Amino acid sequence: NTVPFTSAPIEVTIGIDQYSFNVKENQPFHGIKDIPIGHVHVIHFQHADNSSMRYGYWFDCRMGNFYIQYDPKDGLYKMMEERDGAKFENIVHNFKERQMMVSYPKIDEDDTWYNLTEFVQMDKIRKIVRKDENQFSYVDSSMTTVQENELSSSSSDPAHSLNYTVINFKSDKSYYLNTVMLQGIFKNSSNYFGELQFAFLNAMFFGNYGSSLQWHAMIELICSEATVPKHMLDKLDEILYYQIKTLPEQYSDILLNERVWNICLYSSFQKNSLHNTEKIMENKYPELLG
Repeated sequence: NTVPFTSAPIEVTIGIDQYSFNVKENQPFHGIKDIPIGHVHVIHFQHADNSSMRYGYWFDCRMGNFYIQYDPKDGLYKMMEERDGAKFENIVHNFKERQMMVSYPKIDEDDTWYNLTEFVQMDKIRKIVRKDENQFSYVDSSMTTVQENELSSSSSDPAHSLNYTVINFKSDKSYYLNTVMLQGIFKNSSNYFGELQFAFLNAMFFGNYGSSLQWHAMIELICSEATVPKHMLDKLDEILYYQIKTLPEQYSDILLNERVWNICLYSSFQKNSLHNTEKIMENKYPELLG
């Protein structure tokens, strides 16, 4: 499929999924062509002025035709759905502006993006990023989570808050909550893997700190188990492998937690349960062992 751009009036680093590039202010650009038919994609933006806040839009080309048009009032590149299909294809399939588009690289033998978004689906994202008026979902670098807001004395609306699954580790009520999740996860853990990956992606690309904590809280949820089903670990280890594989070679004190990782070493000591994960960890990060 194809996600066209109305214009590029402001210099901004325009990216799609893992890949990213930068457009110039007042530079001829009409969109991104030859987008691979996937299940979940994300297109982000990063202004040259502000190199801290990154905003993007999770979407799926299969459930509608989407384009990008700049808004002078908000000063942000907005995604909008084109309901009139006949008008959309006439804009896209026109010959003159298809040369102003950038072609999505043929993934070929590489399977990077799929291994990171294998369990991530839009109907799940819609339940995390609260919005129903649109088929896409706006996620910002500065966005807080529901758990993060209730922790703070201040408060934020659930719409602008990342409604991740709140996980607690203490020590009356709410103690039986964790054991019910673990049992539920042990069969048909799509929501878990999906949320794990999605929380990782927001933390990695957008730099969402709350998403970084959530990712660690979900890793800690399983790594705190001495005995967990093998079918779970074989997939988890693989999932955690490709995630660590995209992390920068230099030790990132903020993005990954040392305290949490040390308890995974204790958990995975029977196979080891996280064989492939530990392998790339010791090759990329020569830090002390647990």
